[PDB]
Amino acid sequence: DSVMRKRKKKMKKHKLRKRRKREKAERRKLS
Amino acid sequence: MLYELIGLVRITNSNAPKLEAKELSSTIGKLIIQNRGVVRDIVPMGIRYLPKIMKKDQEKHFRAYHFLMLFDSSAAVQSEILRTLKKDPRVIRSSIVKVDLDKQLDRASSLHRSLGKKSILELVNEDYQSI
Amino acid sequence: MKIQTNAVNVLQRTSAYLKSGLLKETPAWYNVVASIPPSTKFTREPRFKNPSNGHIIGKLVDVTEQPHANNKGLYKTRPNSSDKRVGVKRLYRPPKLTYVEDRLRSLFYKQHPWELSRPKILVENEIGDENYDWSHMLQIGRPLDGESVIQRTMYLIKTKQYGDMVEAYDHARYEFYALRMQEETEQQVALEEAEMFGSLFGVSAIEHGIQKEQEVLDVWEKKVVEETELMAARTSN
Amino acid sequence: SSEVQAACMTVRIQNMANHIKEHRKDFANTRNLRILVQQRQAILRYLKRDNPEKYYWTIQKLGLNDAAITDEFNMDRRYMQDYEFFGD
Amino acid sequence: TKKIDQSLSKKLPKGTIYDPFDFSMGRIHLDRKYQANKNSNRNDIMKSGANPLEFYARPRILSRYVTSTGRIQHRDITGLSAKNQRRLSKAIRRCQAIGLM
Amino acid sequence: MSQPLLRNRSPEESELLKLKRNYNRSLLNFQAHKKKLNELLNLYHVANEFIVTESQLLKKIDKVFNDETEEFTDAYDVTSGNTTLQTQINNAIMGSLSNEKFFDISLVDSYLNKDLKNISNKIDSKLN
Amino acid sequence: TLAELLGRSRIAQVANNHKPLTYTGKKFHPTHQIIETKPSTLYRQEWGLKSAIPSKIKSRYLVYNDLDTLERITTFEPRGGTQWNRLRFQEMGVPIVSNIGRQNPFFKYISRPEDESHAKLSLFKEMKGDTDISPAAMKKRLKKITALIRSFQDEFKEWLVENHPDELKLNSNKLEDYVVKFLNKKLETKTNKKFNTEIIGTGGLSYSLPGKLKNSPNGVIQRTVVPGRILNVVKENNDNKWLAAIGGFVADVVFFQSPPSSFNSMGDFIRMKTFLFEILEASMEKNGSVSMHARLLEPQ
RNA sequence: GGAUUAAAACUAGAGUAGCGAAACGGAUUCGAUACCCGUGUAGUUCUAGUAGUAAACUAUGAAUACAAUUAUUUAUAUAUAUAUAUAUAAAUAAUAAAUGAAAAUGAAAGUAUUCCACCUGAAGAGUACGUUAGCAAUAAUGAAACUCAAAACAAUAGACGG
Ligand SMILES: [K+]
Ligand SMILES: [K+]
Ligand SMILES: [Mg+2]
Ligand SMILES: [Mg+2]
Ligand SMILES: [Mg+2]
Ligand SMILES: [Mg+2]
Ligand SMILES: [Mg+2]
Ligand SMILES: [Mg+2]
Ligand SMILES: [Mg+2]
Ligand SMILES: [Mg+2]
Ligand SMILES: [Mg+2]
Ligand SMILES: [Mg+2]
Ligand SMILES: [Mg+2]
Ligand SMILES: [Mg+2]
Ligand SMILES: [Mg+2]
Ligand SMILES: [Mg+2]
Repeated sequence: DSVMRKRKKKMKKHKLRKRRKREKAERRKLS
Repeated sequence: MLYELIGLVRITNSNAPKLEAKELSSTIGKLIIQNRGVVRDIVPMGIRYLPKIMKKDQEKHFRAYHFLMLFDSSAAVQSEILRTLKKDPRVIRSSIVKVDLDKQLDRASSLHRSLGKKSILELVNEDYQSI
Repeated sequence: MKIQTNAVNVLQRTSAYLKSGLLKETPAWYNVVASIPPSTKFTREPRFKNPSNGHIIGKLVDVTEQPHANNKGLYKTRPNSSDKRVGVKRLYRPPKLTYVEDRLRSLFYKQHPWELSRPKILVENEIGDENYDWSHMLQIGRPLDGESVIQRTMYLIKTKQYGDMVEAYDHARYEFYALRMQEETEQQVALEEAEMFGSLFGVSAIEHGIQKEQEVLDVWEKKVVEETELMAARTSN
Repeated sequence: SSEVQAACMTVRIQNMANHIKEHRKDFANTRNLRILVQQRQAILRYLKRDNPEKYYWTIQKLGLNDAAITDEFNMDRRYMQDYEFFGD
Repeated sequence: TKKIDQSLSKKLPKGTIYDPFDFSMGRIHLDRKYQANKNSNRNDIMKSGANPLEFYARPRILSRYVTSTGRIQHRDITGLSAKNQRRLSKAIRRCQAIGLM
Repeated sequence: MSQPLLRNRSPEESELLKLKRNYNRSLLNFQAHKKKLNELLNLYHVANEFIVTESQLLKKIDKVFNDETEEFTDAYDVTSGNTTLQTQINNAIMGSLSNEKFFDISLVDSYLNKDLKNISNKIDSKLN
Repeated sequence: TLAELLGRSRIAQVANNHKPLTYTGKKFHPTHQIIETKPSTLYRQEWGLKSAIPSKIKSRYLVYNDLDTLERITTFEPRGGTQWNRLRFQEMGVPIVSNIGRQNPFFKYISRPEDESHAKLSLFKEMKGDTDISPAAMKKRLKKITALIRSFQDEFKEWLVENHPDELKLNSNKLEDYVVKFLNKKLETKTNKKFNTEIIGTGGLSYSLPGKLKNSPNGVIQRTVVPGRILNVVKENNDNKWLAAIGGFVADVVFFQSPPSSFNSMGDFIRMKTFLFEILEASMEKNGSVSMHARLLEPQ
């Protein structure tokens, strides 16, 4: 796939990583 | 295995330039012959100026007596000789390179092989048949 | 490039035009081409002999044909790797033509470098007219040169007068020296005899060279002076 | 002959195994050892099919058993721990 | 001036044959263009058949293939075969480590 | 088409084939064995220069590190093969009857084969 | 057949040559065969080669290496100037003489073994004449020969004990002599370098026999006078003789006593003037060069 | 199934010059959580482990048989009038044929054969859930619903380019 199409997967991976960092943080405070 | 040692001995006394080299060759030669080894040749190379000022055991040097020693010994003995040379304050630099004997049993020193004399027999036969 | 089909089938494509009626009149070439068909196979052809030396191409020597030991002292009992590789390519590769005379020709001009300085004409007259009897070196129609020696050497080895090629070659070389010496004298004497009867010549070969060298040495003088003055200015910087 | 090949491989396997025991991080030569051991298995498996009597004689003399030859072997980490290849 | 730079005059050797063109400037330029160190082979030990690795204890010979600072010359300059260049470079590196070069 | 595709070797052909193949293997083993002995002979000729005792070591050190002795200083391309090539040529032609100090295995072979002795007597008998 | 005809064709007659057409080293003799075309053929660019020579070429003489190449051109140089050097030598009428007084190579003389007393000098020249031989092909002259010579051991182990047994029991000083002769005697039948590529005599520069006098209307010519040019204004360094350019050859000029004053005056342009020279002798060296000695005849 | 597996990361014990996430400062800027500069913690290093992921790419699985040329190296062998010449392989470059959507591939991306892996519109999604493994970060396995008539590749002519 071209760079243009790769960029869509890049955004999805970024948002998943951002959400998992956010979830981690919560667990630390709630723990 | 056949090994070729090249040692740069220190010239402390300008009056006796070839004194530590003789004492060192005897020490190394005795180790070889006392551990089932054979000393094939000892080619002195003379006093030469070092490419730079070198240091050893908190001392500096600008010249050294170069000498070559072709000897046959086991790998364990060869490492023992190298360990003693790396510790002796007299020795400034020492290298031991293996000389392959796979194809022929009698190989001359690299210095001689560089001059076309591949075996010690060629060197000896040029000192008897023509000298 | 692909093997073309339309150049050799003009007769068949034309015949379809005439049969249908698209072309009313038969072309003038039509009958001529029909009676003389073009060759249309365009195939690669194997070859089983070198025409120059008669060496056979495509023959494998079997182990049964090598019963005796080799130069190493070993017998051959099984085919080697080379014998087991297909050699079809050798059948199709144009054979390298070789000649024994080529070896002698190189030798002659290595021994006599100045024979190269004698101009040779490569333009042929008529190869089919050459009626030469190589019992003697001189021949009417061709110059005396290195080729005269080589052909004489071959005739000697062909007639079996000499066995070794070297001996035949040496014999021919001396015949060549004798003919070369008689010609060097005929030219020297002819010049001497003419001058003694009042012949005059404008420019000799030595004079021709001096004049040509002067023309070159004059241009060289100008440039040297010019370039020995630009240097002086450029170096002054 | 398969018996000779297996014996010649055995000598090299023994030497190579000794090397690995002193060079446990030399993975390049561990891979070579694995392949060589598997090659010996293949040659002996053919021998069992070709000449069963010689096969059993050969493996007995080499110190192996039928299981060592027939069973799939990968010389993996579990093998190095179950037979204490490196010792301790 | 009765003097010419050597670069502007050709000295014909003794025993050689010459043509009128040999006195021209074209000959001077042609000799410069086609001036290559082809006589090195006969004076180049490493292009004779010796193994360059046998000279690791002879810095004088090895110093002929390094620049003024000791940088090994590229094969494009030495003109050696791939094997001899490979062996020569090893010899020089070994010589440097021994303390001779 | 009627010709058989393969003709099996006759028992006699297989016998001659085995003779040649056994000979080939035996000749190579013999030639390698003789080459090794010839190298052992050329090593014996030079073993007088090798040191295995302290007495030899002291003599070698003195003879090499002496002011008279010359040392390989590698400062100039010294000037001067044939010598060693002449010993080879003579040992190839003469063989057992050679005058070279460094001889080949021919001499040792003639000794153990009763040739250097059966020729010495032959020459002496001729002189008689 | 076509193959037979091709071998005898005029193109086949020219020996293969790949020597550089542009050579800047020392030239002692011709290296390429001069090709000549007639004026009629030149008008049609026909030279008897594979392809037409470009019309720009106006000379009728050329030298070539390859009939055709991957660049779709002929490799040739439009020059034929070594022929004029040979003809100018002929005009100087100086026969080439041997400075060593050797037999004339162009005569079939009955020679004897006077020089064959150096059998060990030249029998070993085959293996010792290897100045420019490969390091391993020259080494193949050691095992290949050793086996050949070692195959004559039985023959020499019987001949020597049957013709010179005393030497075998007394000294090898004479045995070595019998060995050198044996191999040569068993090698003359063989063919080792049976063809010798060395230049034979003059190499074809001159086929003139010494002895003849040049008759002229003004009497017999006793001294040959030839115009020439002085190249250097200072004698060859380390040599007591200057250099002259006479008839396409560089000679060594010896002056009577003093050097004419035009030398200092002209300086580095001395080559711009023509002097008269006398050709004393002409010799031939083994490299194939001609050693021409001259004398600067000065108006007196 | 097994083994090995860049960088980052992690668990212990050392090391820590230089570099350098982060952090704290200096600038730039309309603003500058950046680009540039400073101080510089983890890390980068070694020893013993965990983990098995990369545009881990030639974006091209492995094996076998076969097909037209040239050039250039390399290797082996052969010959000699001793340094070339002649052979047979390998590699690389440019190609014929063939193939292909074409770009191109070129001894395969050709002509065939054998075996394995994998794919079936886009997005949702390599996500959710479950399970397995790991100290952990995570890795592997891996959907469906809803929505849409899209989505993608090569090439062509333009327009534009700090
Ligand atoms: K650090
Ligand atoms: K696969
Ligand atoms: Mg894809
Ligand atoms: Mg297998
Ligand atoms: Mg890396
Ligand atoms: Mg840590
Ligand atoms: Mg900040
Ligand atoms: Mg700010
Ligand atoms: Mg920073
Ligand atoms: Mg692991
Ligand atoms: Mg991941
Ligand atoms: Mg992946
Ligand atoms: Mg990579
Ligand atoms: Mg495989
Ligand atoms: Mg996952
Ligand atoms: Mg596109």
